[PDB]
Amino acid sequence: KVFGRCELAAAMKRHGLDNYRGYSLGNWVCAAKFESNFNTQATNRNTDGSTDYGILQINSRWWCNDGRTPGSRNLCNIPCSALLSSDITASVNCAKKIVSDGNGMNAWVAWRNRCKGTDVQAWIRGCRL
Repeated sequence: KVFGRCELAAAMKRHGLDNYRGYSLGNWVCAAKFESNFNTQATNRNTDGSTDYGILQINSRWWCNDGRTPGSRNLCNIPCSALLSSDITASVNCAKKIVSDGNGMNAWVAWRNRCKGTDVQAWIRGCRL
């Protein structure tokens, strides 16, 4: 599924992401835009044998089990495939653990490269939240 910008913002606010750990909704919508372009099916294979899954591109090496990642840990206790659902619940709950893992949103390289320090409020423009 491909979320519209405001449709995703609403869904994220609904799952408690706005201001979570001090990160405004704009930050999350922006991270999702550059990590997967709002595509819940997005997957990126890495050269280290791991794969990033879903709307927030969660990595299989530590957060989910895809059964094909060497020395992988399943800290979110879920199959990576559940992160490819049209329902973002799984991704959000897992993301909530990642953002609290000692690096803030720096855990998402796309957020760091394209959202950090910018006027992230713009990503919520036109949204009736």
